[PDB]
Amino acid sequence: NLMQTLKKDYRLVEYLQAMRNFFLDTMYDFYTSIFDQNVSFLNVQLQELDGLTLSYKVPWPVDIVISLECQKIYNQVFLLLLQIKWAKYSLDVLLQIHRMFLLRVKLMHFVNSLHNYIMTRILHSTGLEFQHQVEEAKDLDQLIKIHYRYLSTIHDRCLLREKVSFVKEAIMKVLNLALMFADGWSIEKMESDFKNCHMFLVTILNKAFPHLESLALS
Amino acid sequence: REIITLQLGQCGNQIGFEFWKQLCAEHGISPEGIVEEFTDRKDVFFYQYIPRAVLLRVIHSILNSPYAKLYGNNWASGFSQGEKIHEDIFDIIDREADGSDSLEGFVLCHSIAGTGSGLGSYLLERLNDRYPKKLVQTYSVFPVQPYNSLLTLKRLTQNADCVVLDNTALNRIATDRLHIQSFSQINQLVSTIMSASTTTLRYPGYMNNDLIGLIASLIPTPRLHFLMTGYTPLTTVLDVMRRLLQPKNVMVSNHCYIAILNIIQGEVDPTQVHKSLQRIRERKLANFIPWGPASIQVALSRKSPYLRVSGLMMANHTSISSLFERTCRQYDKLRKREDNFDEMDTSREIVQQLIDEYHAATRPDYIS
Amino acid sequence: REIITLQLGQCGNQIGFEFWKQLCAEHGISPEGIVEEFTDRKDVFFYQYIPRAVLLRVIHSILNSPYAKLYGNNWASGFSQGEKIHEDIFDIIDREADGSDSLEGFVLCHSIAGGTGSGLGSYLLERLNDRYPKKLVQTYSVFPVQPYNSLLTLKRLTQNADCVVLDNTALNRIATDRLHIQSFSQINQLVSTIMSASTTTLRYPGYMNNDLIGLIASLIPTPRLHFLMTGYTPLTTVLDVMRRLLQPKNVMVSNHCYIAILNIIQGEVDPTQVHKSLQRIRERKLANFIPWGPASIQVALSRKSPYLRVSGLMMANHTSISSLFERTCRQYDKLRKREDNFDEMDTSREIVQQLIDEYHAATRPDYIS
Repeated sequence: NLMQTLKKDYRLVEYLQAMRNFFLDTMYDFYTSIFDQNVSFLNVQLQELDGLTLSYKVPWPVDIVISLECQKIYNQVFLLLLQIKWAKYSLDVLLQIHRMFLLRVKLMHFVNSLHNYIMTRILHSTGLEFQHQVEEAKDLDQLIKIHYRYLSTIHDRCLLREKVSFVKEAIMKVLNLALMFADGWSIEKMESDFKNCHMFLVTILNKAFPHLESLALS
Repeated sequence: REIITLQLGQCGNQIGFEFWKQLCAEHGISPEGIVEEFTDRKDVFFYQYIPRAVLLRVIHSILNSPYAKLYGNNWASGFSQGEKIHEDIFDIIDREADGSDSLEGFVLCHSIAGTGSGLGSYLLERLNDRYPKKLVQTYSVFPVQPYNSLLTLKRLTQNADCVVLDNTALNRIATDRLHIQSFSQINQLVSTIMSASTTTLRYPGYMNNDLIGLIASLIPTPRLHFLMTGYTPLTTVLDVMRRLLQPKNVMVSNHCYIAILNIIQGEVDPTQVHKSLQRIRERKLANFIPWGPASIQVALSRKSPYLRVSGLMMANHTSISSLFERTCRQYDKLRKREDNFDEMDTSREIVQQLIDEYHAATRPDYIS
Repeated sequence: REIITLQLGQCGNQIGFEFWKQLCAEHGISPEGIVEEFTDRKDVFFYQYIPRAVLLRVIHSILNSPYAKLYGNNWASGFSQGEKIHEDIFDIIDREADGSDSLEGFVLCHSIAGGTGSGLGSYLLERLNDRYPKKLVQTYSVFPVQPYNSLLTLKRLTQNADCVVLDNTALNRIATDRLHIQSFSQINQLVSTIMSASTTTLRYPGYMNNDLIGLIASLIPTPRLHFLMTGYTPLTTVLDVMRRLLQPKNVMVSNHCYIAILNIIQGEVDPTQVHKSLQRIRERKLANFIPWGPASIQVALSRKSPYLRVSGLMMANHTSISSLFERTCRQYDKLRKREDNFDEMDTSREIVQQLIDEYHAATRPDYIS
């Protein structure tokens, strides 16, 4: 009965669908303005290096589901996602002289492949399964568990919890190559670094826990 | 961020109108430009509803259609007439460009086979002049004709930011899978090619929310900015892509690819796409450049509910060089066969450069 | 607080009748000036029913109409006549002032190009400031030997009339594109629409804007910047009407930025989403403003005449209106070098030089001093 009167009438499920939608279109125009700061400037933009804490307002009938420590995890994945959209768009908006272009495809590929992995293979696989699960909610408690078994797993597949200084930092430091090379528009000293860190990336990730092989091809 | 269309000559006005027919058929917009009751962000391709169309004899034919609520043969001949109405047409562009909030691109439908090829040559040099931050993509159509063609190439080689559509290969599909032998029928596929090309932009998803997001993944360098398409469905994700690499379907009449982008519009599951790429690599149905590590991309979308698994393929294949060499040979044919006649040699020099780059683009030493 | 209206010249007497037949139609007033059966405050323009008008060949054309019971060409020639009928007309004006309870303003309809207007309209503005010093004198003047009549008149309107220009060039243009007329008898139809909706908030009881001062004071900050412009869109939400106002394709005109905007809405739109519309407008940044002083964009609502759907009128204070002056004064200098004292026309050119200077200096970050 409770789940029945909770689909509408304090529609907790409807609110949940919007949550994972207003981040993870609309949010494309929002970030592009940030590329070219102030704390009030953003609000009118939204209503239209690692910060931008985002929150939301939830009514009491759904407060018990989307807890306070639940907002931060949803915020955690949003921060990291933008840095990927950043590097992906920074190397995209533009269009031994031509030798730079060979450093573009050798790089614009790699960040693009990673982005194809986090969003499609993870942020859409578990998402497609989660919706098929909540529509069979039959309990006050288990709806928390099926939900809590969606963040604590999406925070693991997207490597952000542990093994950060062992694996995650590698993707982080090579992301700085997407910033340095973007501004300049020394060249030989980039591939010596790039061919090293990229090989450092594969020769470290080679330990593969098993789902990492979906990107290990490149 | 919107994209404005321009239809030139009988051909361009023909292909655009039918494309606007099906696009209005897919969307929930009645022919009278009035919304039908019966999820889609349509501000990019529609203004609140009137399309952002710039049409340029066939005008009577367009008006005679019930869609009236929706708004010589020399190349040098077209070039002269364009300067005559320079400010005449550019006011229509400027009233809409500045009339558009944030313009994003410039799509062009024109045939380089008479006057539209000359006028189209005029727009490119002119559009690069005024607007330096605006994308220019051209959906040119290919087949005294060698002359008009080769000039438009010279203009298209350095002006346009980015799709070949040859009639001969399209003529082949006309008989094979349709059994027709007609102009009014071949374009039915062209509209399908056009509409499905921009499906990710009219139906928002997670990836590819801007046209610059799609193209620049393919184009490695501004010189190699020529693409060819594929559309087999006329079934899992693996069945589609394998049907796409067959040369019977490619709309083009050693060699290797540069990059592949695929569009999936069905209800396929995102669980099986990453494995399909593997079987494509293991079985190795295609080769890439030996220098740069090339990748294949594929995007999921949503078919128009107001309208079954279909798909489109965009390719950057170095075999496109052969198409140029034919008309090129045809030019050398009529040059020694028959007031300055000097610009024609300048066009012949630059198009020679691009071809000579294709043949070197597929070598293990593309550097230098 | 009533407003006595005066009409001079052929153009002025013609637009007024079309302004009168429009106003009495919005109310339940028969052409015989009698109420018909069929809340609307009607005291501002009518006396207890007679309109507070003073009309000054064309009069015969008005008395032949079924509305009978409703009541040379040189600048020097027009003025000379004025001083000769000085005493005759003021007793007509004075008796109407004492008759009113608390007279507030003076609406005047005249054309600078019109000879009679360039001679008799100019004379009144000096006498009106002399006799009654505490009364605003606002005019619905309309721009068109022709440059002479225009510039000589502008010398008076910049110091006498404390407050709207209607350019016939843009009006004749609008007639062709969206009305397809090709006469005077057709273009006047749209002229009446502007004046009618201009005084909408006064004829219906509202919260603010209950006097002519209630509209003008927010527009004119300084005694020099006293020129306005109008815009009529309908020829549906609140956000729909505003996006058509700011387009120069409908404003009757031929860096540059505004001073203050007044929006008048005559429909029954939901007044909750008007604050949503303004936010998107500031986001799009469709109009440029002044950085020196505090200004805002305003909007007001009213009710359409029930006895007669959303309309819209905007009041604009733009510095681009200075260009129209330059065009005129340019032709004036052109005729000065090609052709009793010839000195009054000399000082008039100098004083209008200050006006065009004030606007061109207004679009700078240092307009003050």
